[PDB]
Amino acid sequence: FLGLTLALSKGRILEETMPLLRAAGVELLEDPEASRKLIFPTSNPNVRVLILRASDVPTYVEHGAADFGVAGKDVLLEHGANHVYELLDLKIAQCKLMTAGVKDAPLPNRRLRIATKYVNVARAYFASQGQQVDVIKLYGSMELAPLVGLGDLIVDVVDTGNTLRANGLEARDHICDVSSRLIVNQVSYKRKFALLEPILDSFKNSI
Amino acid sequence: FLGLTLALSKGRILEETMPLLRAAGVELLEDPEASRKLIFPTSNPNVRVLILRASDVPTYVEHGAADFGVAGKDVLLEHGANHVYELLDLKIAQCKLMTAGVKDAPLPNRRLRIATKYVNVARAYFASQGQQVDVIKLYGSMELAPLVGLGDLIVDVVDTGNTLRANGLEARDHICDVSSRLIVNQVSYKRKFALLEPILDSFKNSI
Amino acid sequence: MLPDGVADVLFEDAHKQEVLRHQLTQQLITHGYQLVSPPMIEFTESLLSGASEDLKRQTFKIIDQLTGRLMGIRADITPQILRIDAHHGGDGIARYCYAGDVIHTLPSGLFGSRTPLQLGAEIFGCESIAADIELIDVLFSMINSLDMSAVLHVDLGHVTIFKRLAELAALSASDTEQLMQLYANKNLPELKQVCQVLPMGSDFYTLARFGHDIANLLGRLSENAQQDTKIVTAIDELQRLKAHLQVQWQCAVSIDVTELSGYHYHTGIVFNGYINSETQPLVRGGRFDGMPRQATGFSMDVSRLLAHTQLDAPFIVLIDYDAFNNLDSAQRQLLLQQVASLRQQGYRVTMPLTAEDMPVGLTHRLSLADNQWRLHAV
Amino acid sequence: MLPDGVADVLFEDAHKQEVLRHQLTQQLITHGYQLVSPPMIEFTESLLSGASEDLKRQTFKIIDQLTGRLMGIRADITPQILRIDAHHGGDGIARYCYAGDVIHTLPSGLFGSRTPLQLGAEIFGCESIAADIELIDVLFSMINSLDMSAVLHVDLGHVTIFKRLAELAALSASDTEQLMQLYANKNLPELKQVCQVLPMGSDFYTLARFGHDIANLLGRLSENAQQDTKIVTAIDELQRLKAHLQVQWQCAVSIDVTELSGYHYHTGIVFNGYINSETQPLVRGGRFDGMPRQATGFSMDVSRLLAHTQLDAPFIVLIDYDAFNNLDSAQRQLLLQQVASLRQQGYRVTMPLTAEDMPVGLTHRLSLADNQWRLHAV
Amino acid sequence: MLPDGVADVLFEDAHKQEVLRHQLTQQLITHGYQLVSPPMIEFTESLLSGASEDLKRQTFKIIDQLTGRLMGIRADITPQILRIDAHHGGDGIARYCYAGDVIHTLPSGLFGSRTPLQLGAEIFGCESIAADIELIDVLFSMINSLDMSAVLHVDLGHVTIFKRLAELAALSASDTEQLMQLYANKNLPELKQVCQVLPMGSDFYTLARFGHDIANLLGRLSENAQQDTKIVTAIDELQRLKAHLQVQWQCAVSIDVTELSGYHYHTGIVFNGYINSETQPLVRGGRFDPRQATGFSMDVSRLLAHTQLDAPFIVLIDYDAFNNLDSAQRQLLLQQVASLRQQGYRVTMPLTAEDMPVGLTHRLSLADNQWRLHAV
Ligand SMILES: N=c1c2ncn([C@@H]3O[C@H](COP(=O)(O)OP(=O)(O)OP(=O)(O)O)[C@@H](O)[C@H]3O)c2ncn1[C@@H]1O[C@H](COP(=O)(O)O)[C@@H](O)[C@H]1O
Ligand SMILES: N=c1c2ncn([C@@H]3O[C@H](COP(=O)(O)OP(=O)(O)OP(=O)(O)O)[C@@H](O)[C@H]3O)c2ncn1[C@@H]1O[C@H](COP(=O)(O)O)[C@@H](O)[C@H]1O
Ligand SMILES: [Cl-]
Ligand SMILES: [Cl-]
Ligand SMILES: [Cl-]
Ligand SMILES: [Cl-]
Ligand SMILES: [Mg+2]
Ligand SMILES: [Mg+2]
Repeated sequence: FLGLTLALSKGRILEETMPLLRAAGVELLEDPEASRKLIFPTSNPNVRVLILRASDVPTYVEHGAADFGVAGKDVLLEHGANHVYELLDLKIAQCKLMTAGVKDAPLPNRRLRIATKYVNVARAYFASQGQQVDVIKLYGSMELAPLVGLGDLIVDVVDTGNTLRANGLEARDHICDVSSRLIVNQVSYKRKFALLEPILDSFKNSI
Repeated sequence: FLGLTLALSKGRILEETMPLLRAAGVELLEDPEASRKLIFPTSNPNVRVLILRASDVPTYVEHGAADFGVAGKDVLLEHGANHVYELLDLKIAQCKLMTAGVKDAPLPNRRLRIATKYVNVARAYFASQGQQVDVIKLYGSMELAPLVGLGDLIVDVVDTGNTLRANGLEARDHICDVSSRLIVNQVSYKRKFALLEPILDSFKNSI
Repeated sequence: MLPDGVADVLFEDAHKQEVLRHQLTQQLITHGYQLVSPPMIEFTESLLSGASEDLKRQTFKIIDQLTGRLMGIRADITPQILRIDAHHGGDGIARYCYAGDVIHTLPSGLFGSRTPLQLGAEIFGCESIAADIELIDVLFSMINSLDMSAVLHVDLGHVTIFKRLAELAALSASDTEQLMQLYANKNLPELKQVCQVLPMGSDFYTLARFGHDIANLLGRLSENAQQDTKIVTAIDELQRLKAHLQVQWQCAVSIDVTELSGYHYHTGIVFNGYINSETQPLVRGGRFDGMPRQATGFSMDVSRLLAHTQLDAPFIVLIDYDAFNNLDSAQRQLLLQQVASLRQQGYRVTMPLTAEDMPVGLTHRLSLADNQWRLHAV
Repeated sequence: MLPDGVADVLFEDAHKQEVLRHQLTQQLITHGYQLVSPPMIEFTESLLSGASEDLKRQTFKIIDQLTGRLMGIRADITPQILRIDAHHGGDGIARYCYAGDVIHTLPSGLFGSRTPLQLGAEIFGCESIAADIELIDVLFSMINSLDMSAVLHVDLGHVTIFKRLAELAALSASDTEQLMQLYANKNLPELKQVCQVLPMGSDFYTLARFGHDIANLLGRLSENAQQDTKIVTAIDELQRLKAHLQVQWQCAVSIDVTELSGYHYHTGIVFNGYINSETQPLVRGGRFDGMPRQATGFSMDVSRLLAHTQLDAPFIVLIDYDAFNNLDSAQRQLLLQQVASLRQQGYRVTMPLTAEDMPVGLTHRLSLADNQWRLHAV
Repeated sequence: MLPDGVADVLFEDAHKQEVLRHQLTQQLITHGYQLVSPPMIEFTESLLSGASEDLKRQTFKIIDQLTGRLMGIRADITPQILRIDAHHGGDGIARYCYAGDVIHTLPSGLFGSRTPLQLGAEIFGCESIAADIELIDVLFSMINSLDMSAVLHVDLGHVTIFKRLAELAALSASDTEQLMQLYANKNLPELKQVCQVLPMGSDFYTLARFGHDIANLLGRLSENAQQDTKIVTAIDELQRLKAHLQVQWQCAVSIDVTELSGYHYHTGIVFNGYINSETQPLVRGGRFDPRQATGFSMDVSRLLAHTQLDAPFIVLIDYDAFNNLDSAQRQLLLQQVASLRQQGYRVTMPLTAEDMPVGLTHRLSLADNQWRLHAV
């Protein structure tokens, strides 16, 4: 395959990306949920699409299995976007990374135990606040961890705050703002710029 | 060996070449006759010398076994100097290529039989005179051939004419003037010009 | 024993030659050149129309038993391209390519081939230096696709500079022929001598002495030569192609305006591409007469690329004779489906006739282990 | 199982590595560079004197049991060259080369090596662009001796242009750090936004947008920038090296004045040599502080050349065990004289201990046939 | 200031070191030894598998930040050769050589180096004395190629003699450790004392007192020791190698059967090559560890004081004359310079009129359109 391979994040991000694509040359022929297909052709014959876990997008781009991709800034910070170019802030799928604990519960007199998917971000954030933390790695349902004692605080993406409030939790500290970003493989940027520039300019025009 | 290899003709030519060399950087440490050595070092460490049959010099140069060489023009015309550069007329070892027959003997009423070392030159010369000839190849003692009937005429190098007159022969036609020439391998001329130019200029100055 | 300059091309070399012929031809087609495949034999009337004496001597003759007329085995495809362009090409721009065997009566270089596989490209109907520039881009795109470690050096010439000087100086034929011999042999001293008594002699000396420095060549020539429109343009074309080669293609370029091989047929710019330190050019090209119809083109012997190119090592597979014959019909059809897929990918798979049937250069066996056919290296 | 980024180099690759290390070192010596071979370990006081934070994190620490002081395993030889130059180099021009193992705590690139064989060259005491030009000539003489089909692409930068703009514009540290991030990520739109409110903002936009076109870069900058002596000279140095690389060495050159890796240690021109489409540079070089003492240099991982270079296939010879033991003493001495001569020529000859003793990769047997020892291919 | 036992190798010494490393390696390759180049670092699990306590203390430890596991900087390449032979070597005879830097935490002898350039050769899969004989012939062929005036003296030992006596006498570990200390120090009086109360004590005294006289050593031992097959063969191997060294190589040999350094890893014959009267062996070798192995190694850096290269040719091009040249003249000069460099001349293109290489022997100067070399 000589065209561009585009790595898209599966869930929340995919919904707000589709309008940006259609404004460019690109739109999917099938639908991701209905079809059990991994590689998707588009309206543009020079663009191919991969529908991936949000966590896997940076990996595919960095190793050049995809030429470019749309990925959450929370995922890029946690992954370490060392070997990719972060070309555009798409300003979609906006949210915040925050700390959250139980409502009105006091901080214990010890090293805080942090339950999170975002272990590098947690460690980094609490290091910047001069706090030493014991980090516990989890993959899903961060809300649960403080309720059964698994950690004192969590770190997770928060938009409205309803999931936290519905489980008796409150937000504590703002870590940073998050949005989906356009990432491009270092080598693809040099070798396939002719294919990329018109798509990059249409995404730029779409905001 | 990274320096230049110089192909010299063994006999009559070698005597008149030695002065041209000494004026350049080059002079032999031993002597060619006394030593049974094929490859001779010189005063210049970048120049090597090969003492060869006069007939073999163009072959060694053309195949690049020698970078350059001194060779008779009679040998070059007979050989066909197609793949070498004839850079300089050295004006040494001068003589003529001629036809010769028996003194006062009549030409027979038939295709002339020519006995010679110089078969291509003979054929070419007699072709330019619009004459058809039967050529007989010999390697030595051309003078003898007409005396025992082997051919009607010979073709050979003549200087004073004494060898012809001492065997009862006379010169008939002048074919061309001959002198030793400086020949250089096509590839050596490009790759080793830096080594060649000072030697070429000193030979040029020596006449 | 084959004749001198005639060799079999066998086995992996034959496969490599077939890959090169095919891939280079396809590249030429994608650059917009129309492939033509003229015959090996023609009447001499067409094959040697306007030929040089060298081309005539290089061409084997044979008699047509149907008409009693003379034919030749082609030594060069270019004159067949002219015939084709005259019938099919029209007045506008036409592009052609080709790859075919040609036969020569004598080799060109020491131990050279008499049966080259001649591949080439030609543009008719464009006077501009842009057509020569396009040919360079096609050539170098082809050379770079070969992934060679061998370095191509390009020597540029332009026969018009000398031809115009010879006109303006009003040289006789013997004077022209002497200078060409002296140029051919780089005899600078004797050239210096002859030029002191010839008209515009210092110009003919300047070509040989300073022609390599093309940026300054016009300013070293005499006022009559600098006022000649054809000399100024020829020098300009040399500078344009030199620059294009260095900048676009990272190519070492030398200039030699005393390069007058093919004085007969070249009408302008000439190109000689050398591989490492090999004496005979790998690529020969330049302007010629397409007839008033402009033509430019190059050709090369594909067989001379074989020593400088490499393919990936082949996968040579043998199916186990015994295991295959133990199979039921359904098992055999599954195995053959697998074999068809391997062959589609370029694996060379031998279905054995006997228990001893072994292909040359065996790398792998396709063997049955616990109801599974896998490839195992030998 | 070895640690990530740590691999054996075995057999023909080991021989190739040894040949490369030796031949490249010898070439450097013939260009007038003095070979130095500093130790793997030093006190951190010398090894990390003026080191960046990346170099400190890249350096393994160990304790000296004789003094209780901290040492490091070197991650970079260049600081050892500075130590050596300070003691031995004097005030004039000094040239050094080296080739030694270095250890890194983390790999640089994806699946990169943590144990490169670091080879390099450095010139101290010359401010002129001529010293950088000489380093390029040495590098390219070395690269061309390797006879690779792989193509080296060179990217030039110059950190002074950005550093001087940052001074003249009087940028804060956070503004400097933001532009460096935007440059690193080629975020042109957001760079355009930030530059509309910064002082001399259009200059910082111009570097990213038009810095590739180095011929015209000075004329796109603001009057304050065009009057700065250090910007004019830095741009001039870029044009000089670009030209030298294209013309002398047939090298494709790109320019990137926003290439600000090693902002800490580079003081001027920077050079990054890429091999085919591999992400991490094969060669890294440029101006640095030799201390006021000028320094310029490059280095590379010799082990990354192994995949792109080839040696001639080895001759691996076995003497026949039975035939050798049948010999009288005089016959054995003649055979051993013959074997010594073969080994002098680089043949790998095994004297067998037993009738089964067989070297890996056997190409030839040295066999007795009618009172004559000849080599026969297997 | 470098740490104790740590030195730069600079300039002509560095060039000499590189020439020695390369020429010795190439010689080994031509004798059929396969070059291997293992890494400086490994996990300790592989690097110190079955290591002695001395080797463990000699090995620097560092932590792998990708796994949290311990690594070591190698103090010895031989264990890496074993790892390699186990994966690639098969059951037959396999030959390996190597040359690489190793790091030691403490110097081995008084004023020793902590960063030797370790070069060596090893044969696996041959039980015969012929493999040891081959290694001796390779070593001495290498030593003789160096054209040293320094003489190598060889001390032979054999750890099996003491190990078999210790078995037959049924010695405890503390008794074994005491005798090894007394042997290490040749404390003959105190050895005499301790041996009066040990079982087969007079045999352990005889090793130290008379082990040098290997021709008569078997006849000085007790009847139980003389009936032991392994003692008789070990003594026989010593006599065979001694003779081979004297006759084939004109080599002075001493015998010491109480040489028990590396008691842990040596399984038989041991070889220590001394250079003039220097305390630490230049060459260490012997049998080691079911797969047979024998080998030697040396510190290439210790050869530097005992070897000489031909004086280098160091050339400077005239600055002024070079800058007077036109472009075509410069390209001809550079072609000439490339050819000189191909021949091993060290040619400096000057950057300035003051640019002078260290140890200048020649100038390349222009006289009448000719660049010639003149001695300074
Ligand atoms: N609100 C978001 C949200 N907003 C934006 N994004 C982006 O979407 C990416 C994750 O996409 P997914 O929807 O696939 O991930 P997920 O829903 O966390 O987990 P899955 O079960 O889908 O695997 C992140 O990397 C963000 O960049 C969000 N990802 C997850 N959420 C969650 O959605 C819920 C809504 O939160 P409130 O609005 O605060 O109640 C909470 O559970 C939030 O943690
Ligand atoms: N006179 C010459 C003569 N003059 C110049 N040369 C050159 O010397 C080259 C041959 O060199 P050699 O002396 O080795 O050859 P050779 O003497 O013919 O034969 P050899 O027995 O030496 O092999 C020729 O290629 C010429 O370029 C001559 N070569 C040969 N001769 C012979 O010398 C004799 C003297 O001739 P007169 O002076 O006319 O009597 C006659 O036999 C001539 O043929
Ligand atoms: Cl809240
Ligand atoms: Cl006469
Ligand atoms: Cl052809
Ligand atoms: Cl490196
Ligand atoms: Mg043609
Ligand atoms: Mg460095």
